[PDB]
Amino acid sequence: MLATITPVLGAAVIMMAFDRHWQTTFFEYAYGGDPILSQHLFWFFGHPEVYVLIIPTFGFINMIVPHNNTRRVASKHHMIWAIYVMAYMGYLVWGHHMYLVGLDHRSRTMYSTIT
Amino acid sequence: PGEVLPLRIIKYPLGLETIHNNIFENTNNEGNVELFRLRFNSNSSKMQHKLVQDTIYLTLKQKRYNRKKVVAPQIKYYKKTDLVKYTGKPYLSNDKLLKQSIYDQTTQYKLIKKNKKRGELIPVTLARRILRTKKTLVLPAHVNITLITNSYDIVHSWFIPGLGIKLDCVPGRSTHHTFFIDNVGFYYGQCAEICGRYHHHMPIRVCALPFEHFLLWWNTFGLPKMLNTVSRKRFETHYELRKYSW
Amino acid sequence: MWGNLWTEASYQLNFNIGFSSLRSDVLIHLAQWQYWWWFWFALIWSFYYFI
Amino acid sequence: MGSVWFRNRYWWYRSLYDDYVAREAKLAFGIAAFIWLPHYYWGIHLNRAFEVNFSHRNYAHEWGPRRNRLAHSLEFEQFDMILENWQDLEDEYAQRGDGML
Amino acid sequence: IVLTWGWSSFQIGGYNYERFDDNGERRNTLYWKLSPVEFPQSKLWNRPS
Amino acid sequence: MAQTAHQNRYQGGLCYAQCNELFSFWNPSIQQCWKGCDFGVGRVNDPEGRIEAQQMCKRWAAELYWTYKGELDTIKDLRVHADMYPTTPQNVYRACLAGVRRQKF
Amino acid sequence: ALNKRNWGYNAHYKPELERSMKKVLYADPNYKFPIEWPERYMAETKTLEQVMDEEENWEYYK
Amino acid sequence: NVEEMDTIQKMNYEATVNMGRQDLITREYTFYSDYEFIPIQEDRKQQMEDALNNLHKIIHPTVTQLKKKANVQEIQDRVFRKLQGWEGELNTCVFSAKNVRDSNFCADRFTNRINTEGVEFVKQILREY
Amino acid sequence: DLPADYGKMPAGYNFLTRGKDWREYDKDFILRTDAVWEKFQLEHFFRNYMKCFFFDHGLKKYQMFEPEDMYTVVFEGWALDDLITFPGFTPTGRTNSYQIGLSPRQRTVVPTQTFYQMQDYYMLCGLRFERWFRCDLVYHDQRHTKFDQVKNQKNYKTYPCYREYYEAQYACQDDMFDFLMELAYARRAADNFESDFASHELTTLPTFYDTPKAAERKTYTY
Amino acid sequence: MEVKYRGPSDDKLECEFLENNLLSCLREKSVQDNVAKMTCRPEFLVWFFLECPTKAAVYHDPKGLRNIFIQDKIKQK
Amino acid sequence: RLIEWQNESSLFTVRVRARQWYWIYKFELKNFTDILSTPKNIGNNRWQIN
Amino acid sequence: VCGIYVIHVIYNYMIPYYWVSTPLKNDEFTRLRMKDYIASTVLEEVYGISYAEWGWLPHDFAYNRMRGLAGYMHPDDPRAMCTSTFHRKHKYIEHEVEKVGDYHHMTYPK
Amino acid sequence: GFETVVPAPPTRDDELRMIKATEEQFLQQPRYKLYMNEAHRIAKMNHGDRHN
Amino acid sequence: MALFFMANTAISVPSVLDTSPCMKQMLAYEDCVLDANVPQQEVIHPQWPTIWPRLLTDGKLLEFDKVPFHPENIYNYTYMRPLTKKNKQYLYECEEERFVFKACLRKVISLKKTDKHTSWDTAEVANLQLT
Ligand SMILES: [Cu+2]
Ligand SMILES: [Cu+2]
Ligand SMILES: [Cu+2]
Ligand SMILES: [Mg+2]
Repeated sequence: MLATITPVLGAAVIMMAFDRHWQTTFFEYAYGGDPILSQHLFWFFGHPEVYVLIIPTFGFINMIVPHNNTRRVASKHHMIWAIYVMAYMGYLVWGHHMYLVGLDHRSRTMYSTIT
Repeated sequence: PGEVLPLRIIKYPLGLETIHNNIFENTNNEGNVELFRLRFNSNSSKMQHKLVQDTIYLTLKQKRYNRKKVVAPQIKYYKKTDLVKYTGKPYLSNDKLLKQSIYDQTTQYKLIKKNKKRGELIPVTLARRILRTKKTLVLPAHVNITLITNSYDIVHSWFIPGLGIKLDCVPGRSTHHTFFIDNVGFYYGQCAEICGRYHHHMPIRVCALPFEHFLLWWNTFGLPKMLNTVSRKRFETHYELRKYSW
Repeated sequence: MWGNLWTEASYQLNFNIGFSSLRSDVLIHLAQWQYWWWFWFALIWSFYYFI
Repeated sequence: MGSVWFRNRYWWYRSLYDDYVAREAKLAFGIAAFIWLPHYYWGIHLNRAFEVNFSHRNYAHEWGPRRNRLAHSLEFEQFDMILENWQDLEDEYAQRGDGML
Repeated sequence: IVLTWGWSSFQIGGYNYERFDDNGERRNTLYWKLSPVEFPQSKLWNRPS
Repeated sequence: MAQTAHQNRYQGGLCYAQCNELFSFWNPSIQQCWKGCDFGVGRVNDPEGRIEAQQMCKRWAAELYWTYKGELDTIKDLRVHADMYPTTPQNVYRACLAGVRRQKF
Repeated sequence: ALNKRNWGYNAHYKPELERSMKKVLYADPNYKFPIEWPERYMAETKTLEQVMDEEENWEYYK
Repeated sequence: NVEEMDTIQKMNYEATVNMGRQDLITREYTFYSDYEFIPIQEDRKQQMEDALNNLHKIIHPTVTQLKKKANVQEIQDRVFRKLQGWEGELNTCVFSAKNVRDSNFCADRFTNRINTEGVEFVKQILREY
Repeated sequence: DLPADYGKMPAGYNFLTRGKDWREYDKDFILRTDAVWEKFQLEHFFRNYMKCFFFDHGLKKYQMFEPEDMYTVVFEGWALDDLITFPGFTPTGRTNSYQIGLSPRQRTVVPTQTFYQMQDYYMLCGLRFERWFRCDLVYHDQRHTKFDQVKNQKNYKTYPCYREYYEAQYACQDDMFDFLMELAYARRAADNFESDFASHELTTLPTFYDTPKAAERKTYTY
Repeated sequence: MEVKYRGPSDDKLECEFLENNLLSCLREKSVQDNVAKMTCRPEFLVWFFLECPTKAAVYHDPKGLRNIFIQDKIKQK
Repeated sequence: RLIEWQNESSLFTVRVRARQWYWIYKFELKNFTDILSTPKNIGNNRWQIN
Repeated sequence: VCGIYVIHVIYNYMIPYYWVSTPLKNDEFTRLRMKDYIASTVLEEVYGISYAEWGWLPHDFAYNRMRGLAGYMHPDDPRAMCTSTFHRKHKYIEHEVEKVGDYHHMTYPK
Repeated sequence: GFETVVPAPPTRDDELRMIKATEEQFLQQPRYKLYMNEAHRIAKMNHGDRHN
Repeated sequence: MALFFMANTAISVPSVLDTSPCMKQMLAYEDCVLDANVPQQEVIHPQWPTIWPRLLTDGKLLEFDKVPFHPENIYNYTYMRPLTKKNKQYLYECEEERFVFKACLRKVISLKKTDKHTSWDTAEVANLQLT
């Protein structure tokens, strides 16, 4: 997941630096830019970052609980596929952080229903 | 750039006006409908006048409450004839009467500022510190207001917790929102998008009133402005109060 | 205050738990939905009692 | 309700998780009934309160201005009665130029 | 701790608040048929959210 | 269908179908024609009822848009086409009249 | 006939009062209203002078 | 007059006068680098306006009897293509005009084109409709 | 109903009710048992609800101020500012208490449904301002001689671009309207009509609406 | 909706103001408004019946109203 | 369904422009006329425009 | 499910957006209306009204009935053509409206 | 691009005749011909027949 | 929400019944006036012939000595407009409703709060408020 989102985050921050120090106006609406693009880029990186943070703790509990209970875990295959589909959905729910910024209702409904 | 050419032939748009099912806006003195127009350029080097700003807005600048050094009395002048026609220091009583003050209003203000009694469960109505503004946005209740939200510089958030709404004022985006308040209510608010130095102290006050009281406010504080007449009440305020009636 | 018409809507005290004001349609609907949402867990909760 | 509908119950448990919590589930059935009771009753009370509030909102929206108009008409009718009496007095004054004074 | 309190404490508190405090009404209101209703407690303080 | 009498177009019946056949799929004049169908229920088969339904269309168009007095009486053509949109009270009135015309029973 | 509704048209005053005159007037088929029901919600095109002249040069239907 | 109007009426009258007096102010600000041309004289302007009025008089019965804005716009588009070709010719010939005699020659040629070829073209078009 | 002129107003009818017996109408209305209590409640509600003005003793007259939060009324009643004189709800002293609704909509020249999917009306603002600027370029210099800016306001005629102007104002914001006004000033000074440069119709896919016989394309029906 | 309660003020200065307005209205409307200058404020009339009920009683008593009428005529004279 | 998709059906319009650390509420001139044209529910649910 | 939803978004939100990119001489308003209709009239944003008793109480339903009739009053609104009717009585109980067609105003439910 | 004579608004009999014609044309449509009720439905069906 | 998510619907609660004294008479009179279609809004009060008698003479309800009188539309200074004959005719047909309204108002005014109103405190229950 980090392999997928790191280029997007890097592009976003590089564009921010260029806008700050070169006046490239990537996010100035007066002549073409839009801050909503910056929000989209960051949150495209954003939510997958939090899903990167949270998932390994599932591994920690799924290791500790069977060890002390000296029994097999409930469904390791299903848990793996659940975390993988969560990773899949992490790339289509980045807009639930941008409900109010004025996104089109089509995109907003897509984000809400996938979230 | 280039020139305003000597002659230009311009087509009159058709069907722009459907007020009485007539598609010909223009009609010359002879009584014939005009489809074309000739525009002539007389002075080649003459500049073209800037488009005249036809937009008039009643502007209410809502800013944070400002501390008063001294409580000035109510002073009214004759007939600008700096002779004091009337001077007084009113105070609103408990029974809703603007009585004449027997105290020192500056002393009362300073005492309330320095040391006021508070409690562990004091209502927000009686304890406001980052929620006071100079002006209030008065809107009618049980009716539809379009709110075109926008920002001068950076992204802010018009956040009303009481109504449970929040509009992200984004630069460039002239974002239209529906606004319906089903109750007579005074709602406080704050900026809910990080904007910098005074992000915390960026308060909002919105008063939804029944259309009679909103109309009274409109005719006493909103319609007086946005008229572009002399500041005399006989020529402006009463003017609209007798010319535009609901 | 607008005369004796108390237009204040929040009335929230310190140590408040619920919404700031239940005077609006959106917040009334949200409060009712949250209460009845918490209503629909009994069986599940009972299950997690016996485990 | 549950595994009774299935004719290979073992498969059922297997095909769900291969884990067995049926007894806890049934104890949960009973206790859940007897614990949902009071939350539901208080929710009935809250629903009635919300309905009362909505009815009050409808009445205030529709009949508040009507009641204000009725009060305005009442005050104007009191003034009308006073004006009729005052006009009777004025007619008497016209009949008697300064006898009343 | 798990079942009995978490499913009755809020209801008992709301019932006593209505019974002993009138749901915290500001009683100086003129007409009931035109007044906003002071609701009973509807936000469970014993729940995480 | 917010201003219409039926929860869905299918409950509206044949008249509603004809309305959907009258205009293109992106036309709110379909909704105006549905309102016309509503006005024509139990009135079309009677001449006085039909005149009353046409007057109902007049009133509906006058309420929806700011209309001038007599303007709806000076419409050159009362026919409708697929790309006629309810942007004017005349268009609303024409769509409503078409809906009344397409009303059976 | 079951689904026939007025839908808010000709929603003029219906006299419930027995002594009301309009009731009897509304029973007369020749009664003419001041203005047609669809025309009540339409903006007036005539000027003030024309409207006042027409209303002064007006005769009751009876 | 001004003395017979109240304060608001005086404000409105001054507003109308000032809005009418835009061009006057712009007469003071002229650009050096612009390409000057001899403008069409007032008599030629009036003659061209009269030719346009004649065309409108010819057009009026047909378009007023037409109930389709599409047809009226089609007539307008065809006549405008013709008149725009003639207008381009006139502007080209006037911008390069060295004096008022040349400007008058160009304006008279344009007016004759309207009065001779324009009326015939418009009549044929209207006979089509 | 017995007279043939029933309902006809008698000549010289002054509508006055002086010396009229009101006992005739005793059976024409019904009053509840709590009518006195309801009357007092009505008076109290009207007094405490409508009276948003306070009688200043120094001026011996009514005054009012803009709506304020309870705190400012309570703990700063001695620091009230911007007090004005109460003029009245209506000029003639009638009632102003009416339930309101939605007024009939305005005619639309440029529909909102062109870009109704977007909550941000930037494309709609651009389109509406484009249409208005076309209209203005047609009619801008005739405004003070043939339209609303004439000196003889008795001959006032509405400027033909009023509706498109107000639609553009509604669609756009203040800053966007000012940007588009700067663009409009540049294009009006240059006298640049869009048709003077437009050549994108050649590189556009053909459509059923692009048929040469546009007028015959529409199928009108009753 | 949330309307507080406050009984009729009966403030002496406010009641004098409303009394002056009521007397002006009575004088002007008794002659069908055939006056050179109309100073009546009918809106304020309603407040006289909400803020000064005691005075209202004086105006609903025939003897009190007659005395007020005589005093006002003397003042005008 | 009650707080969205109703921009074109509104009594009137207000511009909320946020400048750094304060708000600006702009009322367009047309709103004035709209406030003059608000219908009144007079009588038994009958609507009139003056 | 996500992909079918994503395909549905791509079908009516991206490709239609790429259709019209220049001002159009002929029926520009109609073409833009089609483009916006296929995207703004999605049932997900209009279907709720058909089942409103689930969330609107009999008095709240009565109040929101006039709020919806005055909210979708504009005739020029294709999604209002897809929105379910507001001229229906509340299923459980209706207090204000007796007949759904006996009004005193065409655009008001009372 | 001349115009034609616009006929008077149809009477109830003409409305009933056109309603019957629309009913018959609707009934003629097969179940496997999936064309929604639209103004362009007949044109699209003819286009589909030619394409087939 | 869902099919049965609130688990209860308070159908027992009725619409707030109006107990105003002369509300029905006021509504009938206002309906009659709207039928009359009088541009003067002051006719909504049954006491208008005594409150604004100028409507029957010349319509001059206010003094414009200092405030300018600048009519622009027909919908301007409607109160400054005398009742035209036609209007008067359609205001004559409402005289019965107006008289009933005024009689109801007079009877309500004549009511007094005596000391025999023992249930004055507990009148909210009487005025159908305990829903
Ligand atoms: Cu996220
Ligand atoms: Cu900020
Ligand atoms: Cu901020
Ligand atoms: Mg934010």
